[PDB]
Amino acid sequence: DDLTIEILTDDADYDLQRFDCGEEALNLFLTTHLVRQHRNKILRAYILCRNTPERQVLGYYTLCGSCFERAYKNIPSVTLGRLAIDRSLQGQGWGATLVAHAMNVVWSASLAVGIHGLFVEALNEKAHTFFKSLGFIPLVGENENALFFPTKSIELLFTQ
Amino acid sequence: HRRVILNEESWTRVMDALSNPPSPGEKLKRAAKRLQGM
Ligand SMILES: [Cl-]
Repeated sequence: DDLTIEILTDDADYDLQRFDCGEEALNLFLTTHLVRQHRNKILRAYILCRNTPERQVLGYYTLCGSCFERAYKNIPSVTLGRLAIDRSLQGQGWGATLVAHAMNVVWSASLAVGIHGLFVEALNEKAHTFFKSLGFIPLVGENENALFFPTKSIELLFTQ
Repeated sequence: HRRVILNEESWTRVMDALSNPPSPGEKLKRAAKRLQGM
């Protein structure tokens, strides 16, 4: 395959204007906010691209360190806040491959500093179903848009 | 985009996920195998 998954490169140029995932909010985030938020350290942005000098982006995901707390304890974690796949690639399982990439990054970081899980943001029922099919535990009430996956399950994915 | 996750009974679901971690399903295993050789 011609496609690769890599973290956004600090001094590289990307072809993003053409990107279309079907959600207007995720498109505008990529073409006006993603690059500056990554470079300004607000998040860590990972790109699915064509591995050409032109760097045509056909999907992306964003990560940021977080902590989960109850209305007692604390959970050092990582949040996957955005996931978008271009319409041209949809149906080939690229969304799931990007989550597996994310999980491997989060796993490596747990092995280094100690992170107990991965939280994900699902703004709609189609994404919630997608994250549930990948094994994420759905949270309820105020946390209805969040799903959780522990580091121990990620370790199981890349060791068995 | 959440750096402060504030839980309630969602807290027990996360606690239970930590003590009883889910087994990776076939869909996720496929994604992991696709990622392996890329
Ligand atoms: Cl997918």
